[PDB]
Amino acid sequence: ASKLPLVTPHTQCRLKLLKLERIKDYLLMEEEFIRNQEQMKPLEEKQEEERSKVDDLRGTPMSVGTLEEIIDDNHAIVSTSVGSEHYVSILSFVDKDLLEPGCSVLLNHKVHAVIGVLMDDTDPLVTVMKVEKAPQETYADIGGLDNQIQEIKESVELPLTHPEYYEEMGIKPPKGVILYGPPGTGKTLLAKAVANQTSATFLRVVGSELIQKYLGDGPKLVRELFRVAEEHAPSIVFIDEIDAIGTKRYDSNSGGEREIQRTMLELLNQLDGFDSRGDVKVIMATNRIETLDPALIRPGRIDRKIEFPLPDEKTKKRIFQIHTSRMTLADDVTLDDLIMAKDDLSGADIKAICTEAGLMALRERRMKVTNEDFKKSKENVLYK
Amino acid sequence: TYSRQIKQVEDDIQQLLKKINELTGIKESDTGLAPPALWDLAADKQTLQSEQPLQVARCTKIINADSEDPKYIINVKQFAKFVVDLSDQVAPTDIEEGMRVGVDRNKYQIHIPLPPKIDPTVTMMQVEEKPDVTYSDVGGCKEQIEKLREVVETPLLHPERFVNLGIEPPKGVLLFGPPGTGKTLCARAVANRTDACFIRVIGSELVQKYVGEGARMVRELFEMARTKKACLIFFDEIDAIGGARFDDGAGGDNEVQRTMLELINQLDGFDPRGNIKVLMATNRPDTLDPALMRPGRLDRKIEFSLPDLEGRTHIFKIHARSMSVERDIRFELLARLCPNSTGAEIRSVCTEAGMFAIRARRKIATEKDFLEAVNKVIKSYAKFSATPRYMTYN
Amino acid sequence: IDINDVTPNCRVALRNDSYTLHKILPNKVDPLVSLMMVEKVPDSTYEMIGGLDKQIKEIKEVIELPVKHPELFEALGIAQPKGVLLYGPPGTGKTLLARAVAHHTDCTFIRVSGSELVQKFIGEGARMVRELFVMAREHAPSIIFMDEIDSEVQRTMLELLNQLDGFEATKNIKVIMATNRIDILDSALLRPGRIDRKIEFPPPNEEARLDILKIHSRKMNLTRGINLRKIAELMPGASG
Amino acid sequence: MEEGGRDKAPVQPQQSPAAAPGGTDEKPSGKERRDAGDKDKEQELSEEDKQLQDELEMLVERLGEKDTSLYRPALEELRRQIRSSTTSMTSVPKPLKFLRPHYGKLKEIYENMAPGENKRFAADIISVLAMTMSGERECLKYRLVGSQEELASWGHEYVRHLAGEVAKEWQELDDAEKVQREPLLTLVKEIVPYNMAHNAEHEACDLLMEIEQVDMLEKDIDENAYAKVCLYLTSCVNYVPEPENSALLRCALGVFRKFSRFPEALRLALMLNDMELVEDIFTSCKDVVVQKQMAFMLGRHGVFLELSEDVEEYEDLTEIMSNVQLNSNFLALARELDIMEPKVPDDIYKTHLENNRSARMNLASSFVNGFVNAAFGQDKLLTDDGNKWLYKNKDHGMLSAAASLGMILLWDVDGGLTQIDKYLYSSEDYIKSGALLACGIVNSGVRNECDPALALLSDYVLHNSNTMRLGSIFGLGLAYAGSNREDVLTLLLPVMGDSKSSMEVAGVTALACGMIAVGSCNGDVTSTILQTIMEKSETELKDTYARWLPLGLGLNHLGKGEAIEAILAALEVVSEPFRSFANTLVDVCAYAGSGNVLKVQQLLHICSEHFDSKEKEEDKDKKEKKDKDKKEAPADMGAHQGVAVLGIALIAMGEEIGAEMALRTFGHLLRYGEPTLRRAVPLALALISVSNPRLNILDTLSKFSHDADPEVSYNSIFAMGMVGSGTNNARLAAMLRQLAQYHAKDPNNLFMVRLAQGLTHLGKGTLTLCPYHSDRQLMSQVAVAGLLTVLVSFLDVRNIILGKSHYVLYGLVAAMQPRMLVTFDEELRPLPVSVRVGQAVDVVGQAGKPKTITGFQTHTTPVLLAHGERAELATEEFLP
Ligand SMILES: Nc1ncnc2c1ncn2[C@@H]1O[C@H](COP(=O)(O)OP(=O)(O)OP(=O)(O)O)[C@@H](O)[C@H]1O
Ligand SMILES: Nc1ncnc2c1ncn2[C@@H]1O[C@H](COP(=O)(O)OP(=O)(O)OP(=O)(O)O)[C@@H](O)[C@H]1O
Ligand SMILES: Nc1ncnc2c1ncn2[C@@H]1O[C@H](COP(=O)(O)OP(=O)(O)O)[C@@H](O)[C@H]1O
Ligand SMILES: [Mg+2]
Ligand SMILES: [Mg+2]
Repeated sequence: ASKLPLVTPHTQCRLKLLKLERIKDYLLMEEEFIRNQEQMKPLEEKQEEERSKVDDLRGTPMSVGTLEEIIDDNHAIVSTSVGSEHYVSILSFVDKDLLEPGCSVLLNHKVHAVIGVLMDDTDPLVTVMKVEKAPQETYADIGGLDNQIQEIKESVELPLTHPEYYEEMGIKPPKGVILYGPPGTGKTLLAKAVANQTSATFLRVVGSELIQKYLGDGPKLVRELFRVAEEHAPSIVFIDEIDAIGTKRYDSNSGGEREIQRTMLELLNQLDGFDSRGDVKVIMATNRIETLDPALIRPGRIDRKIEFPLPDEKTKKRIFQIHTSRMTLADDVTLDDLIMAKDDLSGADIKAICTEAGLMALRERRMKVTNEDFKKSKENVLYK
Repeated sequence: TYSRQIKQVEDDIQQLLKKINELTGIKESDTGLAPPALWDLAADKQTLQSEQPLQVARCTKIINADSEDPKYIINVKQFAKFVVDLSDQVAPTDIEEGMRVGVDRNKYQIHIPLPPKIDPTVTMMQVEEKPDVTYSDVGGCKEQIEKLREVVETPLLHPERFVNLGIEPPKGVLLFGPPGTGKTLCARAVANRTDACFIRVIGSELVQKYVGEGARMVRELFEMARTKKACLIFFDEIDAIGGARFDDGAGGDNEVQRTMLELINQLDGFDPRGNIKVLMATNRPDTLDPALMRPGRLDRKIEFSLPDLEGRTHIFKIHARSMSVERDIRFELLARLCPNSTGAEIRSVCTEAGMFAIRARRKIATEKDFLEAVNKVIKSYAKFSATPRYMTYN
Repeated sequence: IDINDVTPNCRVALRNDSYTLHKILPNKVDPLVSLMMVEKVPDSTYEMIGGLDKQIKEIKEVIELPVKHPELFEALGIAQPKGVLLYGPPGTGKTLLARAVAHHTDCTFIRVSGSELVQKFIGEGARMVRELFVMAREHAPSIIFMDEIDSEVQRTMLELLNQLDGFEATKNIKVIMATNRIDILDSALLRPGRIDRKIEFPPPNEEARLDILKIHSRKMNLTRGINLRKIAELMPGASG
Repeated sequence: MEEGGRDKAPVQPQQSPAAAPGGTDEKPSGKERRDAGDKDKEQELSEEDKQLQDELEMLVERLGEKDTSLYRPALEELRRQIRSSTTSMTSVPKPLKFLRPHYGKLKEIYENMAPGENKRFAADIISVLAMTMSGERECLKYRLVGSQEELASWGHEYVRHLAGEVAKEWQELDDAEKVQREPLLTLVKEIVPYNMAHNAEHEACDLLMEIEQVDMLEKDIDENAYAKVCLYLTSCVNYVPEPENSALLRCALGVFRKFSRFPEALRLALMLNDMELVEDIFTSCKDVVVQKQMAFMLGRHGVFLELSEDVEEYEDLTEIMSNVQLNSNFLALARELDIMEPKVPDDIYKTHLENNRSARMNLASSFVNGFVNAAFGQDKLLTDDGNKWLYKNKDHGMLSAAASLGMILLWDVDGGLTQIDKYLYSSEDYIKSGALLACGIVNSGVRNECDPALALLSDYVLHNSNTMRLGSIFGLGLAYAGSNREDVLTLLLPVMGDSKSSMEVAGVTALACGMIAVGSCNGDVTSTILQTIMEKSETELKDTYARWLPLGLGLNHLGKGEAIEAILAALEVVSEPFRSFANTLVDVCAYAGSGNVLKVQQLLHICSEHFDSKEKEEDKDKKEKKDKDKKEAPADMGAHQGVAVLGIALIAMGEEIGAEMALRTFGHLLRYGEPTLRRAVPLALALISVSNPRLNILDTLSKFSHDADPEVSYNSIFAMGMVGSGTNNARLAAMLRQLAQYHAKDPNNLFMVRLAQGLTHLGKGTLTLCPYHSDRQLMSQVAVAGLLTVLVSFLDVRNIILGKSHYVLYGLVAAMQPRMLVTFDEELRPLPVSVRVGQAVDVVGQAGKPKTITGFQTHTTPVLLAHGERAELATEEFLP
């Protein structure tokens, strides 16, 4: 169990052999001196006899209850299920370290003393948002960009893989990243890829369900989210479409527009408040950046802002090349027509066109797609 | 050469480690049990001296007493109310009315006093730990530091000068200025330096589900503070909890207003708190309520403004003194190149210059990095800046 | 007694003082039976359709095909579509058709309206929304259906369509709603990629009304000579 | 997986060897043509270390193994050319041709004769071709031939030259971390026969690289911290001439040869001192060397620089005698004092305020006066806590107060007697003895001519009553603690040799005499042994005689790994077990710092428990107390294992040792500060523990916070102050709890008392620190012996700072930058040091315990370049 982490020679050098002998001899003598006494002073089994006595102290029916207060001096105030609470003692074999106010306890049936602790198999909301499997394909599936990817890697991935450049430089890596631009140009896609390659736990939540239907709930949700985020490990949090809180109103919201302000103040404090942050990164994205509160974006809460422009003819060519890989297509088609199909077609129109034309050819149980198929497919998807 | 020999030695010693680990006895993953060597004392004797001698002793709350002959009223949680007396081993003086007591289960007679409840959340709101920031990380604002330390800390460590001469020091202080200026950091500095307790509270923690909850929280907050000798309360982001009273039509913010009133009342009228100092902060203080800003509650109104010129060069000195950079660059020019900017921008400039050096291949940064960083974080991002809309204070 | 026979959520007798086990009891309780019995969805099939040929063609090729023939989409390789929207005047026959396909492809057709009776079955409080996924995966081949009469449903579907676009591992889950007035739905839902298909249901005309009369008059004792074509003609296209 | 077509290399070099036995005879031309083509092809195709799975290396042994077996040894007509193509090439696959048990078989291919200069075609390869073969041969063949029969055939004549040339080739390709592989051919080869290998490596490396010295130095010393006796002696003695012959470092020798002072030879250390006196280029090197040679890491040596030129050249040592101590007093007055100048008030101790909501405590208050008054803490009228108690009761209390007056003015020579004589006129058996001990303490370490036989001898000459006679031989020895003059030894010998009824005086005489001499004069140990032989015959009492007598002998023969002195001393005291109570004292006392785990295992093999029937209680106690040794500087591996052992065995399943004295082991372990201490000790200490002799718990409490370096954990002890009110009454712990609370911040600085300076060196401070741990046995000494020892037990604190100027005019104050402790082992590129660059300070106050500081502005610091805590900071600016 990590006896001696000084294994840094990691080679055929004499240091490793000598340290291994020293550990071996220490453990030899320790084994003899903690074994021979038990050979010569058993006095009882100590393997079942002591366990026999313990099983005797805790009577055969024993109840569950809730702890509510503790006085350190081995006896505390515990509640029963009915509602009336007591002032019982604490036995000594109960591991008086993992007792935290609220954990279930097992109480003796006669004198109600503290006997045992039940593991609290609850894990209620952790599993709802914590992504547990790789999203999809890495940076090889996205065509264009390159300038952006450099930055995302610098602010998210690179610190974890190579924590040697920065500390040598004396710089802490920049904190936050926001990605903004017109709709449907791959913000979420880059997020998925980053989740793919990375090693840290990835937590995702959409901004819209930050709002609720009762008072004093939004702040509770945000406190809980960041608590569970820092509970695990170096982790990455993704907050998506923030602008939704600041543009739409829903009747179920019992409060008015002031509770939204309260929620925003809570989130705004979570990033840089009175207490040490720990090791958590933040990534957020939106397509209306001119509506949210400029107090939220000041450096120290978010440093890199990356903008996503529309595709260009070279990138459009690359995109048509990517999205028709495993397509069994006839050489009759000419992509140059579709490149000039629209004045400013966006990236998602590409995948829309491809999938729709595939569907409409498969209508007739066929494998090859002709040109007139696209001629009707682009018209179907672009005009309505 | 002999990798196999040394590796097999390592394997044998690891196996022997786990072997003797089983041999002594810690195995069989527990459902709440301690290793046998620890409870050896409480296997034969502690059971026999902690099962027959000690009783259950239910816990109850006392209602009142009555005269000339002690007779007491006991209220338990789900049973009846009783009329009881005391036991011989406990003195009759220390059973002051209205506190938890422990009574036996047969004759129902008082045995021992107990400490009262205090809610579970308000207990965790204490600090119990102190951050790492010190007083040397606030370059540029010596005035404010002197002024605040003279109200929040000086009387505690020299409580004779004021008593000798005959003054009572103030009790409050407010900190305000545009975002990014650096008030929360001053609060951290104060927390690091002090010795008495220090309870931190954030305004959004004082909005609750049901009606009349926030007021209760404020009451027991100040009560728990009173229990101790004397210490600090830091409030953050006030403007979420009380601005002004503007009721019209249907009720709006009424509950939050009641919370604000209770907070106000706790500091004034009928035998005030005494040995407690508060400390607040905000971003847009124009919305604070007049009755809250009246002196007697907020004696000093410390103000944090945008750094001038010694502030900028000095912030550069502080945030760049841990850099591997060129030995012959001047930061005064850098101070001149950014007219109105906050400490945050200087921190980000240092970071981005380091990143430009690490970008290509270099090991130590030079002047061109700084000039490019200033050209990008100041002039290129300036369409997402708060300060043109937080100097009119809204 | 053996431990293995001691299943979770089982009724057992129990002696008085020692509280020791003694026997076993058959009855058990489940949530889904209670939620589905609250809902009362009407199972049906293709038999009752009148005048809905093309609509059933495309709804089947978008829904019924990519469960029984995933490899047929592997061959062409275009991804499997997941979002279908049905729109038209009220009372024209949306819900029955969605249930019809759900029955013909054997998927657990569940609908959600964000009410509170069934909320407790889903969870204790339901602070967030997607907890139904944690209940849907135990019965994976499922269809989510919603309806709008006269904006909460739109944000819910947006959260869902965002969810299962790369982050959800399980396959075989589709979502669909039906609502009128396309011109009023949100802008973010009109982007070419989010939704996959849109299908119009127009109010039935003469031939459709005649067929509907014939379908619904199969449980009634007619009379010799009705000329119900005249009856169909008298109705000036009300609805179905 | 297609085969054929491309089968050219895997066929032709497989078919030529198959017919090679038939080509051996009746075909002289073809055999040699094909042999040369195979040799050249295997040499060329195996030149680079990138194709480890060569198309010829792993494909010749499939069927050609029998051909190689029947062809090379079974030729019987070896020529002058076929052998060139056979031995040079067939031996290359012989490392991997056969199965794993091959190391004892290399003789049948290569050992006939090493082929020419095989490095000619094996110099461009890194870790594949032939150097691995050489390592394999040296692994078993050379070791088995030369174990006790080194003088033999070719297994040693050309093997040394081949090994030397391969080692030179190690620092020939890249000279990177593969140079650290040189020991794998030099240190690994002929371990116990390392003298000639090291001399060969030195003569090869003298002209190879001067800058490639420090790396090999540190590499060798990393294995030289612990080794066998012969290994340590040989390796250190061979490494000593390295920084002088090849490179000209010549500066760390004075500081790093303290490990080479005792373990190898003190005469060799004297030779190093002589050669250092020879090399006196300027003043930086000599001054930096002698800065730590009487105040840090030796003493009793100021007799070497008294030649005919003692003006400024040989007079420099004089400035270290008393001038450096005066500068120390001045810097305590200026640096630390200006920042903080307490009046010994103990206001911090008076922390009852903020929290809030007998004459025994006078001892604690007097200790509060003594502790905080360090670094020029003279008290004028502030000594009321001792002045009022000095003439009311508690003779031992007055004695302790007078003694603590000495520590109030610590390491002073200007006015210690001036302060002492103002109160010496007391006519008390206790005030006068404490006053003389205070006088000796004040000038202790100064090694000046304050009172060789003037102050304390005036008390000694009236030895007709205890205390007035006992406390008069220890204090003078403390004054001359750093000097080994035998004049004071003979003067104090009659104190012990008198065999007088003053048992306490004779014991403290043993302590006093042991704490001065550690080398020669076995006659003092002889006199002590004769005293114990003539004294302990008719007695079986407590350790009052035994807690003082054997300790002086043990210290006087402490830290010597020859063990011959230990064997003789143990054999000379053969007697009954009560008389032989000191048999195991000198046995372990000579084992301060070394790697001898065999001694550790035989320590507890003889006597583990024996059921502990009160028959060897003190014996097992002192056995466990001496088990604490070898862990103060265990190269970071012994400490963890030791603390785990003590936790597992004694306190968990034992008889009495664990629950009575297992807490001292942490005190002897370290005081750097680890959370497992402050979590494990209070685990057994928070509980009242009325079952066991709870006075042991009292000791544990009074010995818990012994960790120095003031920190923010004091709140724990204040919680104990809340738990110390009801239980743990004042009658035996009033001063002890407060002493625990003060132990961490005894002074506001001056806390280096951990007996580990430079890298891991002891600094000969065991003789002064140990007496506290020896006297703190557990019982019946906290009121008569504790107050007389616990006050002035430790006086070897290594100043308070590690960065300083000591320039010619003291112009510079401080210009440096600190980082964490060194944590680097191997790196094939630029080597590291520490990566905590965040701190950038220029103060001479706190320097940091486990920290390493570097400089800036590219000064190159050519004075010391390694370590010493008193860098000269020589100025060099040859780099615009
Ligand atoms: N440069 C591109 N390379 C490849 N695919 C692209 C590119 N730009 C857009 N796409 C396609 O467009 C689709 C829409 O992108 P995405 O879903 O990430 O939208 P978004 O930028 O987050 O915007 P919105 O907020 O409107 O959803 C992607 O799934 C991808 O298939
Ligand atoms: N005088 C200063 N010295 C050093 N750093 C400063 C100074 N003023 C500001 N900074 C830096 O700028 C940032 C200030 O943000 P901080 O978290 O303190 O919030 P604030 O300005 O108090 O208020 P808000 O939370 O409303 O933005 C910190 O990162 C700090 O490093
Ligand atoms: N074309 C039709 N054929 C048969 N029944 C129909 C038709 N149109 C409507 N109905 C009847 O009208 C009811 C409502 O169906 P539907 O239109 O799917 O729901 P909604 O009216 O909410 O869209 C169904 O119960 C069905 O019996
Ligand atoms: Mg998106
Ligand atoms: Mg703030």
